[PDB]
Amino acid sequence: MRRLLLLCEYDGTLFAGLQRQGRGLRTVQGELERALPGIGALPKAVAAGRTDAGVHALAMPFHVDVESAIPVEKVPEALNRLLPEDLKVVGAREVAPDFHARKDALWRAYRYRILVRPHPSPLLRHRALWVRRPLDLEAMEEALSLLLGRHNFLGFAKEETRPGERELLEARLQVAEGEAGLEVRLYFRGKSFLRGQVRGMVGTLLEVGLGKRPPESLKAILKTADRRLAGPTAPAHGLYFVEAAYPEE
Amino acid sequence: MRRLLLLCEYDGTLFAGLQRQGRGLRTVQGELERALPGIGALPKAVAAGRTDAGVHALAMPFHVDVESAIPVEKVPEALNRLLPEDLKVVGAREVAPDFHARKDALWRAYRYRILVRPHPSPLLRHRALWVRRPLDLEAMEEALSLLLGRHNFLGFAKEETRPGERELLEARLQVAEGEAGLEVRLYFRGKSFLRGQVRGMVGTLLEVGLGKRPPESLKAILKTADRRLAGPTAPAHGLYFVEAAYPEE
Repeated sequence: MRRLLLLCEYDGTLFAGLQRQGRGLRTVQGELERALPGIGALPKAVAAGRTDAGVHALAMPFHVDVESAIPVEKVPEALNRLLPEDLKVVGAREVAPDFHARKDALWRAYRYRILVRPHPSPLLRHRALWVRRPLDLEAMEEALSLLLGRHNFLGFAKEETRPGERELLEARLQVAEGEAGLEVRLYFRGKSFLRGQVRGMVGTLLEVGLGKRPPESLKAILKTADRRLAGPTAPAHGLYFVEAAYPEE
Repeated sequence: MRRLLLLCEYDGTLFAGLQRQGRGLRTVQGELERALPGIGALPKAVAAGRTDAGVHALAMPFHVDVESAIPVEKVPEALNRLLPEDLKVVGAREVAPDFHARKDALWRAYRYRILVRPHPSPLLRHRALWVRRPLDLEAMEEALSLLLGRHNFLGFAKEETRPGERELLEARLQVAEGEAGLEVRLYFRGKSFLRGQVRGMVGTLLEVGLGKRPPESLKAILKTADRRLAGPTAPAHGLYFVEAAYPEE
């Protein structure tokens, strides 16, 4: 009837992930679908992607179909009265009846935040990875550059097996000296990502930043695509799905 | 026996306040004193100030007495293994056995965060005051200016019995366009503050920013020290105790 693109922000700490999983488990998709009826929409939400348990989102897109006559500009506010405090709709747009949040996406962007300081931070404990040791940003930037472009990224995926060639469009490191302390931010942009990939890339880069054979080691993992050569997956609370882009119309 | 000056950071949302309040409530003092014996210290902590339920601190000073031989360098880590996830020591320094965190403070600084944006922010729901309507930033600065200097701030106070005269050294607005929206930070620094004073000044300022008689109306509040004229107290989650300064002696 009317199909809308909903942008959602969520604190993923108290969710078992985005995808609805059954057996009572609390999920982002589950909670958005639980509230769609309240606005005259079918209880079905198709997401642009999938976030693991604990990972956050700034503007995760979902398309939904509303039977009702609610004006678009009224949808966020209305769904927000119904949604829990850790998941809110921060935008809505009328799209083509044809629109598909997952398939029509040009690209997806993620951001990982590391907070470098002598002591843990109660204020940012679920928002950034606390790292006590000094970090070698130069070694990290040289490894980051190895990841750019067309590669088989399976060496960084998780329970992933599937056709692994992806093309990383962007992989940059930013240091922003916040008050809660100094932060190192890793940004990644690509059409799509393997499941677990970003957290995978981040854990090995972190190893680079401390001590772990130089950026050089990342060429083997990209070449062979052998998971046992990467480092451990970075914790979920420092990861954020930033946004997805779609072609005009 | 040594007297140490501890600096603590805490997420105030799951605390009834800083000082003990009985009634079996969880407070910052309670939890710190709970941990202190694991370091061979007397289970007593005196803070530089007070924070209501929900308000935060980046560096709240506390003085404690340690009996053990523990090196100053090691107490933040030792206390942190024992403390809850929402409260940690981020600094420790030996001082005079005669040092008083509250009485010897030259000044205290506070910061309040307002985030102006169309929709709520689940990620910053316990860190900034969400405000939808734009803020007359001009009026707020005019009002802020009327607050600087020596006055009887009891009109901004709540349940205080001390002498109302204080000297507000700094009172400034800082706006930054940010990723989560427009960040409006209010900063205050004075020798000391009355109970509820900072939240009352912030609450009256929000009214100005939104539509409270002009900034002028704060004159009446300072002259008469009548709290009946002040605005509602500001929600706690946007307030942060930043730091305190002591004399080098």
